[PDB]
Amino acid sequence: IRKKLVIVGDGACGKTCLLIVNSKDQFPEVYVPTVFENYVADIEVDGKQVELALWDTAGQEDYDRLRPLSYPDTDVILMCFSIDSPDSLENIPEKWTPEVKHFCPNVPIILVGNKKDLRNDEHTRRELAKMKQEPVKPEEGRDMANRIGAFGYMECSAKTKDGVREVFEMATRAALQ
Amino acid sequence: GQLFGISLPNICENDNLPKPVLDMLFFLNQKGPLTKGIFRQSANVKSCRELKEKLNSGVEVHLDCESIFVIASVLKDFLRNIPGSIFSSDLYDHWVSVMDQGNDEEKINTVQRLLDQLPRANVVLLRYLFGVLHNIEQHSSSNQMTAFNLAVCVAPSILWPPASSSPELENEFTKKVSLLIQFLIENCLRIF
Ligand SMILES: Nc1nc2c(ncn2[C@@H]2O[C@H](COP(=O)(O)OP(=O)(O)O)[C@@H](O)[C@H]2O)c(=O)[nH]1
Ligand SMILES: [Mg+2]
Repeated sequence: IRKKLVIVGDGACGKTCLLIVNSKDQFPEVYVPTVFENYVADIEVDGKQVELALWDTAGQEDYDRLRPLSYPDTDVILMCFSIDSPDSLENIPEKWTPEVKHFCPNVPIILVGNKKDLRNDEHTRRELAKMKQEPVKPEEGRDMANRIGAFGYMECSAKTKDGVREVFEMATRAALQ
Repeated sequence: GQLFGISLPNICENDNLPKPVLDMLFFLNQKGPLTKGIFRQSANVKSCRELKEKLNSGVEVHLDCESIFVIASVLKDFLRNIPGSIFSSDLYDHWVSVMDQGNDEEKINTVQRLLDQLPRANVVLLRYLFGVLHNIEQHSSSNQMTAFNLAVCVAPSILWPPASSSPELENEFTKKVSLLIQFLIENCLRIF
């Protein structure tokens, strides 16, 4: 059984790390932005062997002309933001949801809050407080998921591995529905 | 007084650049090299929209108080709205072939002859801009934005194929375009 997952969301919000930890089981140490790449994850869910194609994309607005090449025949969208970036959450309804709803009508969206480990990181909190902001709270992520009509909301950290397997299990269930 | 979406010669009296474009390049030269992930980390879209509206109105703007990521994004948006792109879509096939030329001097010579075919205003802006990116790349051990990283993050705002082409064509060469822009960032002092 073959299904296609596309991941989108702001530049540097943790998309590639999420995909790599899920598949290769190892956190990448390079700081390198993605243009496009494809991976495969074999996942068994509810007795079914799924070959899940993972399409990785660039979050930079510069790539807005190219990103739609990824969208055809998509079965599930992971729409990501970073917990350490309230701006990346605000960009969910302002930019990502309009694009995904346009090119992926009626495809289930999992809203994913990345870098959960930074929510209480002292450096992060002080950097955000300087700018009158704070890390995204769980209720805020959930509220946004409800607002955009997501299939679910999940938080994860690619760095600690927390929540990662659960993101892709949920995504696979959504893809099979 | 509209700023975006117009060729550079037509917004530049005697090829003098618009002040808000110069101001943006100045703050990015000043603050950019100290900012982790500059050009890569996405800015607040609503903030960008608001700044762009202000600039396109010719209304009064205090760029020292704007987020540096907002400045970076709005600059790239300005570039992305130059009809034909700042490198000229008409020259796209030549730009994508530059990195096939032999050694570094031959590459430089090919690029210089292509820059010669661009409007003067374009080249003045490109001088400013590749200088800023060179400065940023010089501090990559701090800010993580190597020449390659910067090239990936800015290339599609600098060059794209003629309007008649498919997005597949752009996708075919987008890696080559980033490798060209990486070369220009690294060598910009031998080039301009
Ligand atoms: N603390 C922390 N940092 C992360 C996490 N995931 C990614 N990062 C960092 O965020 C930056 C960008 O990640 P990347 O996956 O390449 O972002 P992308 O542009 O969305 O693909 C890198 O410096 C990663 O090390 C995480 O779960 N926790
Ligand atoms: Mg990536």
